[PDB]
Amino acid sequence: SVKSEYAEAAAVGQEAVAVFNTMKAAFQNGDKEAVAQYLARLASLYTRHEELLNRILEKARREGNKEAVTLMNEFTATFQTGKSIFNAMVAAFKNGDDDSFESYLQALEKVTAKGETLADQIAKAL
Ligand SMILES: CCc1ccc(S(N)(=O)=O)cc1
Repeated sequence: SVKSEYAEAAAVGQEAVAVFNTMKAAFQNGDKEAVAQYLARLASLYTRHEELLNRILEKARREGNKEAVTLMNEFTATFQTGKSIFNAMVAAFKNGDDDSFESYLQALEKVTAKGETLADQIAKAL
């Protein structure tokens, strides 16, 4: 069902949360080789999560589930804010800018944390 597809998307989101926090620790410890590999893993995970979310929104649309479509539209916009900050973080890392990297890292945390309020409401609506 769309509901079980959302639970799979939720798990993939949780995987990125896990990899993010082991990356933040690696960044703080100065282990740039690790950070590079975690950033590649996160990019893949975010690409997969976006693809599961789009397929869930398209299916809720075909199903006429208006409340779910509203919530998923609001979520996909916030998800894009996260994506943009993530990509900026990656570029900060490429450029050797630890100041901006720290900034984007803290911002992505606040975007992702705020997002979970909606993420939890979508589960209950599908
Ligand atoms: C694209 C980054 C991202 C990943 C996950 C979320 S959330 N916590 O599911 O709203 C928000 C933003």
